[PDB]
Amino acid sequence: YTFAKFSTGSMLLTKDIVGKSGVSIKRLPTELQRKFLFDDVYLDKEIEKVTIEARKSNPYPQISESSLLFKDALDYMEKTSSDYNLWKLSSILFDPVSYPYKTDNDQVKMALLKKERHCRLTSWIVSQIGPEIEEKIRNSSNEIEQIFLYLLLNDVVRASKLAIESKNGHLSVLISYLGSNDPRIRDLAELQLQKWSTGGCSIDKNISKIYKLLSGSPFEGLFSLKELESEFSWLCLLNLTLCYGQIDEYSLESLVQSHLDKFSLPYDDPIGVIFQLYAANENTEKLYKEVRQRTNALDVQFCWYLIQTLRFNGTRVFSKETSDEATFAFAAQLEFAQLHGHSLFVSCFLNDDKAAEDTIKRLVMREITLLRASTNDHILNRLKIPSQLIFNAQALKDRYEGSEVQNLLDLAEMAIVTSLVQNNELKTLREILN
Amino acid sequence: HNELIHDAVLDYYGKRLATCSSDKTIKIFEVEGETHKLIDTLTGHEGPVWRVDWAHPKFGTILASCSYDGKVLIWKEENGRWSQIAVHAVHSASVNSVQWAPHEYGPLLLVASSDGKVSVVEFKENGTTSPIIIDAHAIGVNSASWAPATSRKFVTGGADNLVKIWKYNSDAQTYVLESTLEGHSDWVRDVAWSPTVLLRSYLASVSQDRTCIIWTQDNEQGPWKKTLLKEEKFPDVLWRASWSLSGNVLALSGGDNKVTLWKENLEGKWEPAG
Repeated sequence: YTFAKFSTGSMLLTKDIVGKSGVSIKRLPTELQRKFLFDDVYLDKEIEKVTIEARKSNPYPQISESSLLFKDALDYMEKTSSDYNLWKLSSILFDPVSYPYKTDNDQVKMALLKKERHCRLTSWIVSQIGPEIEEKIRNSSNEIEQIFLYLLLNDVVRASKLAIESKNGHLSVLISYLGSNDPRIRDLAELQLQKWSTGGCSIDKNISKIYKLLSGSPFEGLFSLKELESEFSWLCLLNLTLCYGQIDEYSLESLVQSHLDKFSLPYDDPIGVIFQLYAANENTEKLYKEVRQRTNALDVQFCWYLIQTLRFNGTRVFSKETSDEATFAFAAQLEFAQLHGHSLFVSCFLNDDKAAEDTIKRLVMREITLLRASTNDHILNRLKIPSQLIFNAQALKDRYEGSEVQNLLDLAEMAIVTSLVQNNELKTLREILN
Repeated sequence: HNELIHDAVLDYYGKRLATCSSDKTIKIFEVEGETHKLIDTLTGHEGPVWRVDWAHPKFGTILASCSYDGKVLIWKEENGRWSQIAVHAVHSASVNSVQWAPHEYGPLLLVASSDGKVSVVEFKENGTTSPIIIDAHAIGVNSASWAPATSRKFVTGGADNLVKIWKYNSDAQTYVLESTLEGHSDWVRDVAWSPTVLLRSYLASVSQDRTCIIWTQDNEQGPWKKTLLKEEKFPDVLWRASWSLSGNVLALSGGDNKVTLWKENLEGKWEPAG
């Protein structure tokens, strides 16, 4: 025989004949695996980024403004960890860029913002693929192949230089075009490729690859680099689409989408997932839902943070219900971690006023004691926790531990009972009159 | 010496634990992480105390326990000294479950005994009991859990393998049965209503036939939906089944010496977690 039920403070008691009581106070294993969450400083600075307004259907707090960015978390993670990569890439694709210099008109601004974002994304991809390719260059025995690999690191200049040095001069000149999107050069390169691929007794295997890069459609094609699928990180090839590929004509999103349309990514890979959500634009949510049922690469916290950023930055659109779903899930994980202040903060991003009310109330009353320690706990109860709820909860804690000003703000008769001096009586009378 | 405690309960704020064993005594502890200091022992039953259960602190410190002696005993701490203030034994057999209502209902209690009965004991103005009982199950009732709500209801698990959902009615003044559900081949050991005020309602019904059916009702209308948690019998008979407040996690106490945990995923089906 065994017994076990869930605690008020959601944790589990079970038969245990090894203790003293005949039960075990088990700290429920928290799925929430992300260090900086247990440190209260993060939470304080995170509340500093929010504007809380009371609801239009009750007095309970819910978020009106958020300035949270994928960017912000990066200080609390190791620049070496894969997590940091996820959050960084997510910042690059989703956090708004600012362009400090004034611009003649605003469509211009938009264009600059696109170039900036593109440049950062592609510098980052080059950061990732870096060692892979450098290894490959280490082992090559052929110069033209090396030139190609340098193009794989988006280094036009060293390709041009090696070309020059290995006496491949014309190619060298041609190379200098990579990253200007000159459609003339594009159609010319493609033309040269068709002429070769119709007779062309023999063309060097890597020169054709380079021409294919100049064509602007390196997989999308008829001399296709798609087979390199088996020799390179998917990210490496995506770099090729993003750098050459047809930058100007496409939006970053539809370009990335173009690439993804040519190659399935591994279901489990999360940096993959982020690119897919980025490219999915018109139906991010749709994809997000799809991503949910397929993999766990995106954790509860991340999914909530993502949804919230995109929501509060106009970046993207999510159902009230999906945003609330995410929010519930994360708030719950947090409460399982005895992180009540933090779960409380998260609970406010609920859209459904009824649910927010219940969740918040329930938790505050159940856990008032812990939520009234430091100033980092004060700002907490100065989220906009309703005066009523706070004192009410506090009234309950007094009846159970065996107050009066709170009551002044049946039960009253019992309080009078407990009181059974003249000045106190007079004050009570005045309060009653009021 | 405490080789077999049958039930333990935690208070609203979790400072005071109350275990109850077979030697009839109910021990109260002041918990503090590793160190639960024994503060009390309570002897007033004529058989193994099956279950204990604190009430909402809105009603001071009250604890209704039910034991094999067919009697429900209400206790209360008084200036640091415990005292059996009331008792309710209108049941002709071993009383199994005892669970308080949501504190919005008053101080209601839910007793469920082997004489196929389940009572709802109000405590009036004189603090005296106001029993309004109903017949619940044929061959006996193993458990009965309350439902929260904002039209009150509860569930009962039977010895005829039924799982019943009762509702209050001002016309009847006694809880009128509104829906029964069939899915087990042996004594329905425990039944649990989930405290999730979310889109739907969830019921985890553990049983002797080593199954755990989950009755998910869409809403106030469309009837329940049968879902055998997993479709293989557990290595041994299952006993207890509890929901989590924050999250809708399910804890299952099988007679196989671990407690499993099951969470709902976006398939709607349930997956282990731990």
